[PDB]
Amino acid sequence: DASTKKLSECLKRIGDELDSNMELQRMIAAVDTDSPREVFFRVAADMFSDGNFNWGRVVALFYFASKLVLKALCTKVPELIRTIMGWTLDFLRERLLTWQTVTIFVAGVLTASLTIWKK
Amino acid sequence: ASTKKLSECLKRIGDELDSNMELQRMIAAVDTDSPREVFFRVAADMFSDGNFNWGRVVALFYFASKLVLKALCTKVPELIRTIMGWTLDFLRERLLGWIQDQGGWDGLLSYFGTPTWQTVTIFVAGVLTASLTIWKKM
Amino acid sequence: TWQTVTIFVAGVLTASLTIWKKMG
Amino acid sequence: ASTKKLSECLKRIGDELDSNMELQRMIAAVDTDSPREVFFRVAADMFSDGNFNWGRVVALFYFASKLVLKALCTKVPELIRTIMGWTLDFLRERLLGWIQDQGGWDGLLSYFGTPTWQTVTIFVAGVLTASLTIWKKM
Amino acid sequence: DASTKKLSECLKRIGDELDSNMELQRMIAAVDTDSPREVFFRVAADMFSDGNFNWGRVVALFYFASKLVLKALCTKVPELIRTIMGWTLDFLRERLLTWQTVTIFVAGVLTASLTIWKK
Amino acid sequence: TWQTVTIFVAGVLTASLTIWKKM
Amino acid sequence: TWQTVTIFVAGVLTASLTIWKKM
Amino acid sequence: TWQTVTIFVAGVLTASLTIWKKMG
Repeated sequence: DASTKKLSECLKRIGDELDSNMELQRMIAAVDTDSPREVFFRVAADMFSDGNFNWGRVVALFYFASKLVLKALCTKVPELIRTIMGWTLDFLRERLLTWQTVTIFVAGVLTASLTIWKK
Repeated sequence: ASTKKLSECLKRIGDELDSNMELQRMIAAVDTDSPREVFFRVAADMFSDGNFNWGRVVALFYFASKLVLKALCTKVPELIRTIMGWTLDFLRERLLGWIQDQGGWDGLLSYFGTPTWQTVTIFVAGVLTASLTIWKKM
Repeated sequence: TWQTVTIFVAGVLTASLTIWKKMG
Repeated sequence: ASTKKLSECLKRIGDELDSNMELQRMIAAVDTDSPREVFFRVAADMFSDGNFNWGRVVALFYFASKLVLKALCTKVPELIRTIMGWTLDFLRERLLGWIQDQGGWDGLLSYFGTPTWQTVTIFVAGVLTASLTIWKKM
Repeated sequence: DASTKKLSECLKRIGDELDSNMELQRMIAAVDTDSPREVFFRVAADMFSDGNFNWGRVVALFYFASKLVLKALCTKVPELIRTIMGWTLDFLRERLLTWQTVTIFVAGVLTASLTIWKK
Repeated sequence: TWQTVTIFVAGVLTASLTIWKKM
Repeated sequence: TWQTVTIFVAGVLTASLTIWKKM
Repeated sequence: TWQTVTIFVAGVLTASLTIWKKMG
């Protein structure tokens, strides 16, 4: 209980402190112009050059990568959606290859709809 | 140099985290029998104000990781052991299969002409065995 | 094939009437 | 009959949920400006005892769904609108593309011999237009 | 605040009540002998035969399906793992087709390891 | 099962229209 | 970048052994 | 190709020494 609360506070301090580090933020803002993957690996190599593996070091890398993926996704929603849809559709085509009667019924339904819409 | 700067910043941030020994005394004081409960209660208090900083999420990830390792250390759970055993055995089956179909270690690197080669692979192996099989024991 | 035409016309009827209800 | 039994049970369970009007007055009283804050605070209280029943998770799913619909109803957010618009436009592009490559509605169902055909597709369309274009207006 | 708490309690009542419904539980236990997908769709058709769509009805179906997937996964971990691994590997093979030097180094490393292990 | 199919398709259609109008 | 590669492979190897021994 | 043999031997050395440290 009390210990739980204490831990809660300590961890909150840490998170709030990483996300409100102003200068790291300026760095992160221009972390890389249109080439994030390479920058991430460069930073990774830089930090683990000492040879001292640490879970703490892993967490920071995780944080940086999340930010990168976030900004990229927000800016590439068209691309993302398009590509996902394409994958799904291609699979369906090849793989999808009483059934017949249901197909006929659905066809009729769709036909009527488009006609009414054009009208 | 900008990459250098960022890297130093990040490493300072992480190492402060792993050297915070108060935090380690608090991760190592939790009951072993009920870790999932404690994890879920901590997350609840952490997101009470509703604020959802991603830095907060990473702290929870750190807590969860440490808890898992402590528990897995005393006892690899039975199904974990099984799943792990099976995955290791599946890897032995596919990998050894091809590695045993392309030829073997020596047959593998023959793609690039000139060493690496069998003569070398066999010499190195012999040396290792010669040194490991007898010298170490005696 | 009267059966199949019937099924298709049923689909058309279905659609038309559904749309009618929704618009009304 | 066992399937029948199960189905009745499930439907009673769900309809009691949608007819619980106290619950609906409480989902419709939340501030529209801060939905995620209230959602995250409710989940926190719900999982305070640590108990993680899957029935509890489904209730949260119900709460989240209702909240989303209320908000989306007043205003389809701009990026939602864009994403939706784009997905609709992508579907128009691929679907119309093939549906316009295999031939069209009539060309589509020709896979199965005997009606459905084109003469029928054109007669039905004409009837629809004839009835919709003029009769409805006048 | 208070309203939040009230909602919390109401929703808890519901969940605890669905999961502790003893007879539904017996039903769910033998819901189906080795053929869950078909039973799920049968139940779906049964419930939505009235024509009254309701989000509440959807939630119950979701609950049933979760239980089904749960029991199946627990009982088919070997199969699951194997198939996932297979997919991943097949993709890697075809797709994976200085690089060379790193490959040589890793090869050397692996060779030594197996030898030491056999020893 | 014809009752089932009809019901399902009609539902999809109604859902489509509602969302479209909301947009 | 040779320092990088060596470090990385060695790490993987050490991790493997630790888990194996724990098992 | 002496270079490549050298790289391979370096890998072998690496592995051997790593395992040695871990066992010791």
